[PDB]
Amino acid sequence: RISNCVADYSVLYNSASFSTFKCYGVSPTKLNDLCFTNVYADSFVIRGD
Amino acid sequence: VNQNAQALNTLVKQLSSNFGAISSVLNDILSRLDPPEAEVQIDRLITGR
Amino acid sequence: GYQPYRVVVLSFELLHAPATVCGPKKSTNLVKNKCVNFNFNGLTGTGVL
Amino acid sequence: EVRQIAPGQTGKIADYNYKLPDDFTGCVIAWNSNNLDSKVGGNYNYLYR
Repeated sequence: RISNCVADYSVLYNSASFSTFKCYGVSPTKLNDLCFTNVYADSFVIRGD
Repeated sequence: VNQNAQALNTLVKQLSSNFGAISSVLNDILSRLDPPEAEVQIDRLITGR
Repeated sequence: GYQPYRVVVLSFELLHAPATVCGPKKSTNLVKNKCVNFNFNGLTGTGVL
Repeated sequence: EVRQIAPGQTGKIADYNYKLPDDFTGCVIAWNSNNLDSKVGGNYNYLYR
C-alpha cells in the first residue's frame, strides 16, 4: 500500500517493456491529473498464456 | 404545491444515480476516461438522465 | 504460451477521501469572486470560491 | 506493436508516429513481411519520431 507520495505515471507508461498493458480502470495518459485516495500494487508472475 | 415540489425534488435527487455508468459526477468521468470510451459511458449516463 | 510474464496490477481506490498520491502537476494560488475551472484533487467543476 | 494502431490507443506506435481518428472508417491490413524486411544490414533505414 503506497501512500502520501508523488508518482511519475507519465514515464511509467513510457518504458516499452510493457507488452500487456490493459488499463481497465482509466485511460493510461490520464493517470497524471487525478488524485488517488490510496493504492495497492499487487505484484506476481504468471504463465504466458 | 407539495406534489409539485416533491416531483421536482425527485427529479433533482435522480442526479446522484450512476445509471450503470462509472459514476454520477459527469466531470469525474471526463477526468477519468478517454473520449473513445467516455463516448459509451456518457452515452449510458445521458440516456438515463 | 509458457513464457513467464511478470505482472503487476495497480488497483486505485478512487473516491472522495484525503488525497495521498497523485501526479506532479503544478499547483497555483486561489481566487475569489471569479469563476474558475479548478481541479481540487478530482473535483473538476467550476465556479467562484 | 501492430495491434496498437487503432482508434482508442496511445503510444509510440499509436500517436507519436501516426494517428487514427476516433471517427475513422476503413480497414487495416497487417501481414508478416519478415521475409524481405529481414535485412542482414539490420534494416535500420526505418525510422520514427
